[PDB]
Amino acid sequence: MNREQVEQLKQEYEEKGYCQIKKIFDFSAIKTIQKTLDQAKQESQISKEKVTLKLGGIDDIDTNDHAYDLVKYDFVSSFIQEKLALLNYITGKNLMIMHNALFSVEPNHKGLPWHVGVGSFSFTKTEDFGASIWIPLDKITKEHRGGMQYVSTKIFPGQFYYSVFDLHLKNNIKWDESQGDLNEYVANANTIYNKITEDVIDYTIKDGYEEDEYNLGDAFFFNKYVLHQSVPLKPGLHKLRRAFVIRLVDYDTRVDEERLGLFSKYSQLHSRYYKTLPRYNKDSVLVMVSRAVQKGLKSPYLRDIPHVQQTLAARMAA
Amino acid sequence: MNREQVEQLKQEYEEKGYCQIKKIFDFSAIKTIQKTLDQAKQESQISKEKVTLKLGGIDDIDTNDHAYDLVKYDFVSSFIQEKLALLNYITGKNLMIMHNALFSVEPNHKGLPWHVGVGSFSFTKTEDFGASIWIPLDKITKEHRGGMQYVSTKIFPGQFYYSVFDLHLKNNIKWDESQGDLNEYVANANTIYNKITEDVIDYTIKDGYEEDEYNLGDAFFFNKYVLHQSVPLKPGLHKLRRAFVIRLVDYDTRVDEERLGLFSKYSQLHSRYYKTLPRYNKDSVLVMVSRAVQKGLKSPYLRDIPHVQQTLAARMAA
Repeated sequence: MNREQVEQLKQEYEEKGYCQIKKIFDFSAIKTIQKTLDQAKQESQISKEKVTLKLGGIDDIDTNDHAYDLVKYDFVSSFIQEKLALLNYITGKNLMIMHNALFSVEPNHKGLPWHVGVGSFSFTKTEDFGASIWIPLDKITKEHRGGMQYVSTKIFPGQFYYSVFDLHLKNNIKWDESQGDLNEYVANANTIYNKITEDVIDYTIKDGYEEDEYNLGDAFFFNKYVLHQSVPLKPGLHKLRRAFVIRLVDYDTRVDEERLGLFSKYSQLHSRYYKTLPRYNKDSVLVMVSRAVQKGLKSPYLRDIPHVQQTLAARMAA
Repeated sequence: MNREQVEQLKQEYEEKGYCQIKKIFDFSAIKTIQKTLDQAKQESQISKEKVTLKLGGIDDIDTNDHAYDLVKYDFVSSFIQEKLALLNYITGKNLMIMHNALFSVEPNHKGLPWHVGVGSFSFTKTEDFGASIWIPLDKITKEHRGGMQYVSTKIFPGQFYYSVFDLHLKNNIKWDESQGDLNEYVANANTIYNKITEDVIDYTIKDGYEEDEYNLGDAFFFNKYVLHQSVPLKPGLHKLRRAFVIRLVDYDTRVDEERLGLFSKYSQLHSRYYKTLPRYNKDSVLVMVSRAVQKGLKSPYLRDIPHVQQTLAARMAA
């Protein structure tokens, strides 16, 4: 790339926790992602419950697509691996391709609410690394928006949010028949997580958030402590805007068996009360990890999980 | 000591982040602290503002005495240094005596509200070790209470509270004439800190807290992430109950110039608006550190501060 630009990118990420990377992918790569993911999407049937559980069962998720792991590590590596160098550099870490997600919003929808990566990186240790590449598959413009807003970790150091969240989850799990509707309980529980409302977030960050425009081929890179949300799409441009999102970890990122168990317990409890059937894409990262943990782990590191270890070369820089 | 007891202490601290240590001091030592501190207390004139600033300007501080560094490191060492070995063991750290405080409450006062050590260890980095010894100078009984309540870090991991507080502090410091009375600004500001009310704390911990009885000679030992508060003193026993508190760090604990700076800016802003004159006991640790930092630090480590370095042996285990 430019070299001077690659230096500004490193610099920015080091200050904010994130950076917009312009023209990192080519229109051919974008197109292949559009087709592959459209096809994948057409085959499976997917609910709003696993994206809801991930952000704490709060049920202010207003997206259209919220699909996890529609495509495998090998498809992703195919266009991502040649980029891991730039990212490893920008972050000074050693990045592994892990799981992914497809999100879409229709005009006049809230999409995702303010949040940090505590849902996305639930099965890993809070203090171990995590970052994401958000690839918009539909143009984000000044007049129609529908993009994202994001806040410098300088202004809002999201790491603390992970603890508040876990306290909230621990409370979810204390739910009872006697308590009434599960979702209503979870939503009016007087936890700390529940006091942190959009009014409070706004008061905390003021106008410190940023919101950029994106032509196809641009992407947004951000660590798991960046507070971010979807912005509503104004009508008259896209019937639907999609983003494909790649989750990355570090060579040394370890599994957090404890948070993992909390989620399973909450998920379990929820689907039992609501008679629902959570479906997970064979080769979902979450399922793979859950099993390595339920067998018992020989090591703390993700890299040493059988399947990850076998496919490791494809997941990391060349 | 017992040996089998010392293992139950180390064990308990490893789970809860604290432990009651029975009969760790002798009545003779207690009497010396009582006398020394009463003389020291009698000499100076002390206000409620520096303890109000230390818990974020929230003005729910209901103590009688709230005096920092009435006595120097050498007095403290004189009865503490022979104990550092037991603490060093329990915590697997290598402790340095630093600063101290004296708190007292009259009957039917709230004393200090739920808090962590974020005010007390303001000038040190969050992730660096901190702990305290709380020595009741007046008996704490089941019938009159007046002691403390404390929560296991397993139930309330208080490290997250440091960022929440820092966010609040940052807001404090954006205060403005146009905003009206500073203290009301700080207390009604829609920060996350202000959202965590006693109700929220109660909902969070439930009955997880503990509250022990204390004979003179007993002490309570806890790291800076343990949530704790004063319990009201029922009348008919003490006119006033005092506690002397010793603050400890690790050999490798570092200064945090950034928090230190926020604190001074808020302190300064406060004394300006209210026309007040903060007084600091000569050889206050806060002032000693503030000066090193203002001159510019050669090292991040507290131990490498010049006054600390010179007096380092008095501060650590034999």
